[PDB]
Amino acid sequence: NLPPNAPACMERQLEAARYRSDGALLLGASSLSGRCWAGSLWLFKDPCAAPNEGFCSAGVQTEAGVADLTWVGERGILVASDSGAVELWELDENETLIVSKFCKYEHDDIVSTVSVLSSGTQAVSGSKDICIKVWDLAQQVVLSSYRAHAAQVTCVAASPHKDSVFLSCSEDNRILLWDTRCPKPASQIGCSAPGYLPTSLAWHPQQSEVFVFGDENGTVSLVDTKSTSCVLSSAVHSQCVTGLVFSPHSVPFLASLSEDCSLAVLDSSLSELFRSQAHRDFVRDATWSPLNHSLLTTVGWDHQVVHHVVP
Amino acid sequence: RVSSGRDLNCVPEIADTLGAVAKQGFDFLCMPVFHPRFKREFIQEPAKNRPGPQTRSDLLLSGRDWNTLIVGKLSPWIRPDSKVEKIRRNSEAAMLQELNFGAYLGLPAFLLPLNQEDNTNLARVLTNHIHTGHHSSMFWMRVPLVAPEDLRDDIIENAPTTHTEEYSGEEKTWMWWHNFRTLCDYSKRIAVALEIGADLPSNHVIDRWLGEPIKAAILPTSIFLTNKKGFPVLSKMHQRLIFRLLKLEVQFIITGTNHHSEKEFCSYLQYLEYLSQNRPPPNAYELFAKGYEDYLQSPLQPLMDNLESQTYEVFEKDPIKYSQYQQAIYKCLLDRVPEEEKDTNVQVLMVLGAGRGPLVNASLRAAKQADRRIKLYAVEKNPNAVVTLENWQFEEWGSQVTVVSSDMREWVAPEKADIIVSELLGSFADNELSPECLDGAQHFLKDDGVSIPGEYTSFLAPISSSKLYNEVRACREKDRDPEAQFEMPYVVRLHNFHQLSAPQPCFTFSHPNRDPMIDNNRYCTLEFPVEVNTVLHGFAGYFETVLYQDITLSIRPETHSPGMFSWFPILFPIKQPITVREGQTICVRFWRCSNSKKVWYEWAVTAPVCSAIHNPTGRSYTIGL
Ligand SMILES: Nc1nc2cc(C[C@@H]3CC[C@@]4(O)[C@@H]3C[C@@H](n3cc(F)c5c(N)ncnc53)[C@@H]4O)cc(F)c2cc1F
Repeated sequence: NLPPNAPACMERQLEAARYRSDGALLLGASSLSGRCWAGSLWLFKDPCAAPNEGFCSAGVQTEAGVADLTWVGERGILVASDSGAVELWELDENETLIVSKFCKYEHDDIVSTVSVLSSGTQAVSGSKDICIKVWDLAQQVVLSSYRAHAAQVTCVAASPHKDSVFLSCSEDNRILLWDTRCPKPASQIGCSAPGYLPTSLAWHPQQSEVFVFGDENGTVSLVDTKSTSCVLSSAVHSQCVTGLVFSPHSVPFLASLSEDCSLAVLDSSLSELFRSQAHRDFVRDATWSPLNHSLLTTVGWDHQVVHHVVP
Repeated sequence: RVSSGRDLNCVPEIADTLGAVAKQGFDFLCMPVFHPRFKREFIQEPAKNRPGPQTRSDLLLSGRDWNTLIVGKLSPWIRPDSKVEKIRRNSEAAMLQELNFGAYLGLPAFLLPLNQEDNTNLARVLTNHIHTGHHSSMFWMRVPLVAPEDLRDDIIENAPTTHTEEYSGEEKTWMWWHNFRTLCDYSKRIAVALEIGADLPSNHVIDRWLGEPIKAAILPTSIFLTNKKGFPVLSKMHQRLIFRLLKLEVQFIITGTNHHSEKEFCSYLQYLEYLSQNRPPPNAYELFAKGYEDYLQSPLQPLMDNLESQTYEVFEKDPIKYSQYQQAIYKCLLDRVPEEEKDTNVQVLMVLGAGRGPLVNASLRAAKQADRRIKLYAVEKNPNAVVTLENWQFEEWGSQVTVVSSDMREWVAPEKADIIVSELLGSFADNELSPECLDGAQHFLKDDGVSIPGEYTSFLAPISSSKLYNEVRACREKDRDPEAQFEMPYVVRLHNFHQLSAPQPCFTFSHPNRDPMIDNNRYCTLEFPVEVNTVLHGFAGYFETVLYQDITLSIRPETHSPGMFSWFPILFPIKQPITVREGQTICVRFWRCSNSKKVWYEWAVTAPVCSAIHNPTGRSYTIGL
């Protein structure tokens, strides 16, 4: 038996997978092919039940496809839609239904990336319209609209504990370090050589000045904001690095997602420890379990929810 | 009315989205044929063997809906000029797959972006797609007036925006288009989809797109301002570009989400329809020129060929032309015979090339206005035109007009003429052989005799038109030289073009020719200063003529006769386009050559670079004697 309001069929192409502090798994699916080209939001209190529709906790269908997803506290869900709107969907008191809070069409093109800031009251969004908007989740409006890049914004990542600091990368070969406290917030950083276009961004959960980025060639690089010159880099994948996620350990492990249908686990020196080719399609999002820190759940366009045992 | 389209990068239900945009008033819809995020793999496994379908079915819309309402869109992830070999190879196969699917649906247009300098491999894949099967499908190249790198917010601390003036750097997007269309060998299937930014560039950057094949104008919702009532409007400078684009008859495309939440999506289109209705109405010339805009016509040869009845009817429906001819004879009669000789002296008028009798009737009205005695001689070589003159002579004119069915160069007049009237002029004045005809006719004109017209000068101006160059390039005919089309002039209402320099006088002729050794052969060197970066495609020809004293007729844009529409400008093209920089001078050499049987034009460019001598010995073009 499936919960009320939830659809009978889940969309084939899985884009997002995010674990909530209690252990509940949040899923973001999109219909990229076929007659209908919309998206859907799903919640699983039992992570092993996914991707089965009739074994979920809450379900709803959005008007357009889901490009990116992020947890807003414990009930709010921020959606990066193709319609050009940044949506917010709040979970009800019984946690059985997913109701819409706001749907504001501010971006002129597909919103490809979203990241909630340290406080949880503000959030940042990157779209194909080259713009980066700072949102106010309580007032449901845009505080600041920025056009610093020259091409489509690929990834936006809010710093772990700073409300003013956030990273942004685009197809214009620019990695910008932001600080809303500055008159000119953006700042161009990276390696000595321009190299290949940046695709993914990940802040270190312990070091507030260190971060990692993946390029379109499959290379993952360790960057320090102070040195502004790349110290360590390794060719992890054969194709574009989709995303990078850190484990909740005191000494964090780095999970690398790519279009080459493989997932890799790296240490502090970016050395390969674990590799899985279980996915038949593009690995889109990875999430570490808050209960079992050695467990990592990944989703792909092949409608698969694979739970990995990281040694 | 404005032919409009809606640009959307998100279509959940094709039947519901098309029905919604049609309700708003959009004539067409710019939408993706494949999902913009659905990245496809063609080489590496297991991503290569992805289960289908790859996109939505063609059965969702009728054949008519795909052929007229849907405009295709290339996926943003397709980058054929990427530095990564894997992305470069995958984008080539994805570009072919998307273009072939657009040809399968039979779409009237397909959008492809020009967002960077290097688009060589993108040009290679598109040119290969055009040469794979014969199709009429269009390809709109999405290129902005200002590059996104040149309009970005100055918010990067270590990388600030260039505040210094860069004349050539500001016109970088035109070079992206120019390089792309040159690589694609000027394909008529490739057009410009010009995107207009929030802040307009300098007037010279907007002037780079003059003479370019613009079929679409993209207007984002962000560029629209908001008035006191809440309706979306545009700035006075933005409106100027809309009126300029409306003249070229482009299709306006609206992109981006609605920022005016209080109003509907139709409010943006309502303002475009308002500007189309509040624009200056087409004048007597602008209404007549409709349909003939950039339409190439062969220059008339009335001496060699006998013209049709409908060709004379078009010549006759010009009131301004014959009103000036009437005033020219009216002024000449009073200057030749005074008030004391208004009944004892009769002036011998000779209409050389009478046609159907418009100058013959104008000579009769001029005599009634000046109150003077006249004796008309209506000379015409065309026997078909003589049938109309002889029927006019018997029914109305009477014994006053003497119809002569002979050539003016071979006719033996019984008496000498006081005034000789003619309309032998063409678009380039002497191109229809007016000097040669009057030189062999001035023997039967009295020693103090007057000629109407008595003087005429041709004018040349360098022009830039990639549209007209491609129109001449398509005029290739079998059983003749494959480059003969470039070595001949064309009478054309020049519309989508750019005048690079002010028209300068070329060849001048005066009648009667008092010279002891009359030579109609000419050689002229013209130096045109160019203050813009451009590409020379040809030379526009105009003419000025002095009928009598202050009474004149002109097709020169600076001194054009108001209401007159008999002659459209002439066009002398060049085999190869010449790149001209700012401050450079265009030097053209024009020759008027002739023998006993034919007269022709020869032309060559000598600066900034040298061109081949066009039409040597009259191999491609000749005006028979
Ligand atoms: N481009 C344009 N050209 C125009 C030309 C004309 C002159 C017409 C053309 C037909 C015609 O009857 C007449 C002139 C005649 N004609 C031509 C000769 F060389 C000739 C000659 N040698 N003897 C006797 N008559 C002759 C010729 O047969 C009339 C216009 F209204 C024109 C308007 C235009 F826009």
